[PDB]
Amino acid sequence: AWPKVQPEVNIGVVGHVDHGKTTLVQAITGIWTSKHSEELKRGMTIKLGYAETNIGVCESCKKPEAYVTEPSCKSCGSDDEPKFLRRISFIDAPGHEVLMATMLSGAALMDGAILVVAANEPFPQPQTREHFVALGIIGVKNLIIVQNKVDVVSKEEALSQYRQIKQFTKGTWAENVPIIPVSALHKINIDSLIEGIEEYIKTPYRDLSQKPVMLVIRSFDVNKPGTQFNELKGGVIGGSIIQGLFKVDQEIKVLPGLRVEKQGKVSYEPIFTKISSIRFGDEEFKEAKPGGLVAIGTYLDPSLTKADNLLGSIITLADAEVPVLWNIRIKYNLLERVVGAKEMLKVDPIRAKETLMLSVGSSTTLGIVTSVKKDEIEVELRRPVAVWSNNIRTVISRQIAGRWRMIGWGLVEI
Ligand SMILES: Nc1nc2c(ncn2[C@@H]2O[C@H](COP(=O)(O)OP(=O)(O)NP(=O)(O)O)[C@@H](O)[C@H]2O)c(=O)[nH]1
Ligand SMILES: Nc1nc2c(ncn2[C@@H]2O[C@H](COP(=O)(O)OP(=O)(O)NP(=O)(O)O)[C@@H](O)[C@H]2O)c(=O)[nH]1
Ligand SMILES: [Mg+2]
Repeated sequence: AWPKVQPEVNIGVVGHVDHGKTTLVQAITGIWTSKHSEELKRGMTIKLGYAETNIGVCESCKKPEAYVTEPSCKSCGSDDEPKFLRRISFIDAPGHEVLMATMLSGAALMDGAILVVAANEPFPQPQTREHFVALGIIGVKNLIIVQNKVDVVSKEEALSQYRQIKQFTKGTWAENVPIIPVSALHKINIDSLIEGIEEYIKTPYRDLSQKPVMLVIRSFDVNKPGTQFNELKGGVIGGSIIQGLFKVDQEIKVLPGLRVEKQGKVSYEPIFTKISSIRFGDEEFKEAKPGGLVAIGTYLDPSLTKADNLLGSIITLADAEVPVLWNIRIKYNLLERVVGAKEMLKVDPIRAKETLMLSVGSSTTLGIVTSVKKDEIEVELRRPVAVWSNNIRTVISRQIAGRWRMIGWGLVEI
């Protein structure tokens, strides 16, 4: 048997709209990540999707077919049990250009990524470029490029695109990144991809001793109709632990918290609660470490967690000292061009009074630029952000021709 453990690594799945990210996650894990009505009706990813799988290897078999996602080797001709390697998880991002901020939110949770490039579309499409640049900015450098949809192009065309992909990464941080051709739809060459994930997206070192911090990307009311009273539960908060660890019965707080009035002014009240349970996927645990998307059960009224109400928050231990800032100072750099537009325009300098979008951790917030200098801006936010360490990465977006466009990045200075 294989053990039941939490996932130990998060692999992002990024790329231009409809290039096959969600189908690829399904090919690997058997799970369709889209859970929302609107996603099903439109046939697109809107919210971050999530799926897990065990990975193992049949030691008697040849690679790549030796790599399996279930405890059997019968497919590669062996009656032996495969050796368990690890449990992995996927953060499935939307490709739509209007949803870049959601991709950025998910990128804060990634330990590595797969950039899916469709073989039957011109290269490089706008969000192929934009997601690639975002990975580079955020530092998600453990990348595999997957050439998807090879089932609907000639061998010659796939080879031509392969060479353009290699030329694209030439002279960049991604120069040595592998390209693995697959058909997500027909589940072709997925075993090579699993092998590639093992080789190129190793589980990173974790720091379990720093103060526990979880970035929140989901929150839920888990109470379903037809449930008996003693099975009702408090609100559940989902996210990824980026450092430290959490345990059942720990006193925690959600930051910034709830928007309230205090002394005639808007304020955020930290939400104090206790961990009632911990789950990854369909499995309960007594503690949670980095890796995977954890569901933290609390004693909160479910009306407070319902419908991703807490998306963008962080969770820490109750006694942790964490800056919650309405005004932030950013040491910034700008990209030279707007990479996500169909025509890559030059990026204009930041000016005072601009409204910018700031991605910090899993949060997305609009703010007004109150000061501009050569390398520093100050921004007054519409909602405060929890800043759990010095020099946290932020990504800066500007509204250009009706779309929010990534234009730069920086470090939040505290
Ligand atoms: N021929 C072919 N079609 C594929 C392949 N993979 C996905 N598709 C098709 O491409 C379409 C989009 O797939 P989907 O997985 O939803 O793409 P996505 O990149 O997740 N889209 P989004 O950016 O909105 O999340 C679907 O019709 C799907 O069946 C493939 O390998 N071959
Ligand atoms: N900590 C904790 N997490 C829970 C509990 N029940 C469900 N969850 C988690 O909360 C999230 C939402 O689960 P749920 O509302 O049941 O929806 P679902 O089962 O994922 N999908 P669907 O409702 O379509 O079947 C999941 O991550 C699930 O694992 C619980 O008692 N404790
Ligand atoms: Mg998708």
